Amino acid sequence: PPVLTSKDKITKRMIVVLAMASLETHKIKYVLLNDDHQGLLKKMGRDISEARPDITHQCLLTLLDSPINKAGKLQVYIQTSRGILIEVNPTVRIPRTFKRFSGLMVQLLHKLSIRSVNSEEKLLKVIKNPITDHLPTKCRKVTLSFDAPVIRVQDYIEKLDDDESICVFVGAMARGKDNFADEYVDEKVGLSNYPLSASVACSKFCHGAEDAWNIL
Amino acid sequence: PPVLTSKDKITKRMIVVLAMASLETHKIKYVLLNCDDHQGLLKKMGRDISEARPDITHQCLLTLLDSPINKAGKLQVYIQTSRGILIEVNPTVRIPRTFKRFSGLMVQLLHKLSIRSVNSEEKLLKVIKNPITDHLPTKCRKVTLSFDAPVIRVQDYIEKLDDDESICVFVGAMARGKDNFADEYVDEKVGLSNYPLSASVACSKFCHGAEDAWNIL
Amino acid sequence: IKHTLDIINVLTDQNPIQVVVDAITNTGPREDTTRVGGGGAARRQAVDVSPLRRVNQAIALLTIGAREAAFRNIKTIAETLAEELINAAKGSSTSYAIKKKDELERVAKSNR
Amino acid sequence: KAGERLMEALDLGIAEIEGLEAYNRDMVLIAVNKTPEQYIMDTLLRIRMSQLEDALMVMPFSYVLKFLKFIDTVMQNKTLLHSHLPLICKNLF
Amino acid sequence: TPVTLAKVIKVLGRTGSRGGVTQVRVEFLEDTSRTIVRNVKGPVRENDILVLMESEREARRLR
Amino acid sequence: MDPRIIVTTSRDPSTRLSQFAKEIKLLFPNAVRLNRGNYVMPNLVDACKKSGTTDLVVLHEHRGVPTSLTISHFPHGPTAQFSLHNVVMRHDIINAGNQSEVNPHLIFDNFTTALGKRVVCILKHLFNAGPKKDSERVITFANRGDFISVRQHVYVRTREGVEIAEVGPRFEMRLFELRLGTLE
RNA sequence: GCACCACCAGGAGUGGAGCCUGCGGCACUCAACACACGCGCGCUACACUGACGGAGCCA
Repeated sequence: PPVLTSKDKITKRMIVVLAMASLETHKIKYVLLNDDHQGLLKKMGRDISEARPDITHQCLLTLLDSPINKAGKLQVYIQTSRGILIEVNPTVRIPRTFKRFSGLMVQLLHKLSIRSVNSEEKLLKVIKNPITDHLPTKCRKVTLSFDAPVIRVQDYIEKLDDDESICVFVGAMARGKDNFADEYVDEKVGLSNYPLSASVACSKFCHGAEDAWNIL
Repeated sequence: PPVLTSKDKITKRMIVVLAMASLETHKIKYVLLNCDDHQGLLKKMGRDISEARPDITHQCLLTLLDSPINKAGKLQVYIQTSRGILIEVNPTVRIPRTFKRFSGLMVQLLHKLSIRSVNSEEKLLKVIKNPITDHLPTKCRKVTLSFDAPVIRVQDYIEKLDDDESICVFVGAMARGKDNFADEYVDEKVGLSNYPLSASVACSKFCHGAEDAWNIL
Repeated sequence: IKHTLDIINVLTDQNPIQVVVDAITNTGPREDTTRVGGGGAARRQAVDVSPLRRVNQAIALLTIGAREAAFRNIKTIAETLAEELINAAKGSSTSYAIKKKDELERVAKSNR
Repeated sequence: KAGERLMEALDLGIAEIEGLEAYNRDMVLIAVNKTPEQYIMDTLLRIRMSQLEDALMVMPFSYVLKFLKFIDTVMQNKTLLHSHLPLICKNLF
Repeated sequence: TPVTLAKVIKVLGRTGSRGGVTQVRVEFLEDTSRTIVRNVKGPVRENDILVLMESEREARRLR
Repeated sequence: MDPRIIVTTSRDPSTRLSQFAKEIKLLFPNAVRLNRGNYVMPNLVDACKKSGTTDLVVLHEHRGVPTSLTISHFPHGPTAQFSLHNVVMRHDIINAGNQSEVNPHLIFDNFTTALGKRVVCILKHLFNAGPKKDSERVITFANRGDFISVRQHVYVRTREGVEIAEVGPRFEMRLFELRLGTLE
């Protein structure tokens, strides 16, 4: 299976943007701003929703362990709360723990790239705004939301064309308004009558696409 | 939706058992033994350090319990350790999000046999007695997900159940190992993909495949 | 362009000044959106683009997207520019240029 | 805004005149006056003597159709007390 | 598809937020003498041919 | 009456010449920024005589002493070249405070009317931009013999207290070549 | 009225590696759980419009 890059715009695929990500560093050797300093936030003048790497961590363990990424139709773009924009290679290994995750995010955010451990490849990249610069040419854009009406994944992805790709916009934050992509979408979409997490919604779009695109 | 218990042996539901869970305590203060923070201390006991992976079971709890098939009242979650300590999950419990807080909750669960509020006597996490068949319903399907096993389709397999025949699924909560952990219970071993999956991906696979099956929104 | 008007004279003769002009016309967006401020939340507003701009954008998307496709492959500038003129003079929605015309109009229609 | 004062003004005044037209043979608090049309001419005196023609040439035919009815209204009402024939000829021409 | 061809006869002024929108009195050719005011985007001179997408709709001012 | 001033450098400015030319641009309603695509055209006499302008400012850099300012009144042709103190990195300012149409009061200190007086005329003849003639800011020309210093201050009264406001760059020039011009 | 720190149109820089020039300073999507150096300008590389060889020829 070929590896997908942003240089191609033609291949119909699945793109997820984990937007409004909680990625902040702190000096005390930099760590991610979180257990470790959950009680040192206002004491240092920082926020609580800024202390949530587990959401983005669990969404990367969600998306990058999916079968459809092993099928090779998935691209992950991660957008922080400041606008730091990240291309994630589909062949990257997430460290299964919190610590190597933390140090790898620090070396990512300050080296601006984490290159291949084996070859001449970029593993993680930081790119420029807007996000519309690096998505395929004819692509529907939607936003998952509790407050947007419920659709099924399978029939809706089966409305797509031969070249028409799909990118979805997922809020990887604690709470708040579902308006982080009002500039971007054609459509606000929903999946359940119950308030949904980011990771379980991403999983429903994954396996809904796998039942949609005959991926087993 | 009334809260599903082990006392209801009639209602057609989804039952998931996370078997061989890495749940082991230690006095230093009581901690849950993980590969990261207790590496050489598990080297002192003469153990397999790599199996100390509670993050997998935590990810399966947050994966299963946050799905709306829990919210609709068709799901029930059980924990079976590698030492076989059997814990019923109350379907309205709210598992900690972080590893450290869930670690302390697993500490107090393994030391106190019941985790409850001071308002409710309904046990949020309960220690019960082997075997699982005394707490499974009468009409229930028993499978082990294995890559060695033949691959089925999930919606077709649930559509080939009876009108009240339930289904219980065994997930080996481990990084590596064989599927022979609970062969004394099962009816069938099946698969889900041509790729080796993790535990939480299989759990969400049968969750949202079952929500595609029973049409739960 | 001296090579490209040989190639278009070879492939599907159609005297090659024909295939340029139709690629000028059939790539032009007949409407556009502007970023009106409005106060904080920028509405986009469907407006009708002036024909001096419809000439100029048609020059832009051809010459850029051909060099984008000619970036890192066996084919050259003139060969991929020959691809863009044929695939846009007949509306085929295969070229880079035709896809950008419809993507703007489906924004203006969705937000008029 | 100025031509929007004119179009909002005319939609208001025609919006009241059509409401009073089907009174009982077919069985808004404020612009300001007992009639809205005294509003309509006085706002014409409210705008300045220079470059109000730009405010006129903005306005389409719907402004004309809703426009002439106030002229026949004030010339049947014989109101010279709130506008004047040089203004009316100066605009209508 | 209703592709409508219109013609600039006289421009009015420069309105709109970002400063590109000219309110332009147009008169479309086929079935003439029925005027419309629209919002153009780029440079517009007199006696130019604009292409209307929708035929019966008008707005005037953008903040 | 009021002059028309043109500002020009070599074909290769860096940032440090760019922001400097942005400050020298801030002597308007008669100060205009302009590069040449050759280095210095020899047809600038037809440029100024055809345009009718009066004065020209050139920024360049040489190695007899470091960097150099050049001022010339065009029809007669006197030309003072002056040397600068600091061109390294000034403030990135293109307009702040008031506009340059505001004619300030002009201060000369350390009065030497022997042979620097031709300078003191030209600085009077340059900074009369605008119809204001009423002070809102102030520009200071400090003689220290052959060292001069340039200041820009704004009137900040406080409880009727005459407090200065330092704004803009701080220059210190020296008399470089001053070519003996003509009645022509 | 006026303006390239007034916006729409676009282009071009720095800001990544190296070299120096000058300058500066020394409560909760989680009841339970757990809470020495620097800055900026120029200068040099990485491009596959690739190499290598000739021949022509303009200030």
